[PDB]
Amino acid sequence: MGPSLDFALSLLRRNVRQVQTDQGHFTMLGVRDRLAVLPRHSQPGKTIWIEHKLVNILDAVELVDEQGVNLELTLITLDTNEKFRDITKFIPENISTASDATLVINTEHMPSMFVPVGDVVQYGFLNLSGKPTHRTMMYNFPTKAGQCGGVVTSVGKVIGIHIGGNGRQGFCAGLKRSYFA
Ligand SMILES: */C(=C/C(=O)OCC)[C@H](C[C@@H]1CCNC1=O)NC(=O)[C@@H](C)Cc1ccccc1
Repeated sequence: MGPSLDFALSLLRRNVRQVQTDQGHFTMLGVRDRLAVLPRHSQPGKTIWIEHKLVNILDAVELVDEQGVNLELTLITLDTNEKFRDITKFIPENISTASDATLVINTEHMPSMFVPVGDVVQYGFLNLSGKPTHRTMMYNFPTKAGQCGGVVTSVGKVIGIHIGGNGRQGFCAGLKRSYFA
């Protein structure tokens, strides 16, 4: 098995979890220690279902920029026995484009699902169901419902979290490493 497949599968085994909130099914990325990230619209409450069990949420932080604009990312600290494998080093320091990215989804309905979203470009502002959102990126791929929280990955880098699409294009919240400091 080659290195790209092996990386995406190992992300799936150790960091990308199938979860459920009252809003439905999502892919969650565990980043390090007990810190994970979800799309803001998943609205995690005081507990969240993670694969086979209900896990309490100790804290949730919705990220905004310096103008107070939504970034569509909620950081949660979980009451789990496990520390996540620390993947912060694979997250770039600044919001980075990529060529030939894969979107990795892991939901009860869409388990270990690989989507060839292609090139990922800077996009910036996005009006996401009435909600202004910054620091987004775009891929020319017709992503669909159920894929939010999916992890945008390319060559050992973890660059985005899927948040929406207009039927011909898909959009992610960009990741940067300082979010998980
Ligand atoms: C992912 C979330 C989802 O499916 O929730 C229930 C519908 C979707 C992904 C897009 C759907 C169509 N194509 C896509 O790739 N994202 C959303 O539905 C966004 C619009 C969720 C949302 C809702 C309210 C405020 C901000 C974002």
